[PDB]
Amino acid sequence: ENLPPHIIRLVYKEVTTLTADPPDGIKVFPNEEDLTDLQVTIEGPEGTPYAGGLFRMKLLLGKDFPASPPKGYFLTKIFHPNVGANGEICVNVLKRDWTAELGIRHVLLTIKCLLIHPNPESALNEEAGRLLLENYEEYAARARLLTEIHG
Amino acid sequence: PPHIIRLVYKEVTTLTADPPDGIKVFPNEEDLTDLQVTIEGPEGTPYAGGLFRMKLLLGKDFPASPPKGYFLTKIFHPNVGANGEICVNVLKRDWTAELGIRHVLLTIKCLLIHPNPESALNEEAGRLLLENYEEYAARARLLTEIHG
Ligand code: NA
Ligand code: NA
Ligand code: NA
Repeated sequence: ENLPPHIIRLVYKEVTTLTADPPDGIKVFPNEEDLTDLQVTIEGPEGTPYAGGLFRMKLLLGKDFPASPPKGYFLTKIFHPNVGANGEICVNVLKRDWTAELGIRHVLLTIKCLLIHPNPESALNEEAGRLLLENYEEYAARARLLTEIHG
Repeated sequence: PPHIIRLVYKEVTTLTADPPDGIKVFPNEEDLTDLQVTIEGPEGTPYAGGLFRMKLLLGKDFPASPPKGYFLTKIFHPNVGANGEICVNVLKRDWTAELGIRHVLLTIKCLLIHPNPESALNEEAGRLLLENYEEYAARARLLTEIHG
């Protein structure tokens, strides 16, 4: 696991809370064997090109969590300015205004909100970023089509 | 406007009974076309700890178009104009007439986390976010201290 013992206890508390009282459109599926590898699903919000899809993702809690944010991957394929070719979520997404008081609930809200409002100024998917900024309806069409297949 | 009154009533009932996290609605039966709301500034943003009062103005062409939104709490945010008006182009993105007040409110809450400076109504906040993020955040946090 490689987390300080009181951090493991805080993570256990938080994930157990998120299983019992999940945020809207988010589900967490903890594995008690390893709480640092967290499977999550986020519903694509209505009013976005991801509407109707279920987006599987993984959070990896590194040894410095929560001084540092976790790493996040989309396991569901997605056409999103801030999601790289291997599914990695752009590190500035979670680093911006990150403090050690933040946890998994914050990460998950930040990622869900990123589906509504990408940040194309820092696009890892340069094609998706350019389309969003320059021809929004074409970005949306491409993201919708991939959601139809993969979500 | 009759249709507006009918539509707002059903959704407002659900939003009062089962509000989204961080969001509260305060309907006034006298006029359901003008809807007062609060949104908690999310943690992990320059708005953290603030309570943001806002209102929606539902026009006669709702839900073909999104409602107009205003922040009533003063805010330093790329997508919020001098008079508190919330950028219409942002609320229009992927808008269709099956959408309602819940989507609008989630869209605005999530805009506090991820501004869209490419369409900044507040040119200074948009430029600072892109070119001097720490100054943007400092300015927004200081205003949240006073107004939130
Ligand atoms: Na939007
Ligand atoms: Na942010
Ligand atoms: Na953005």
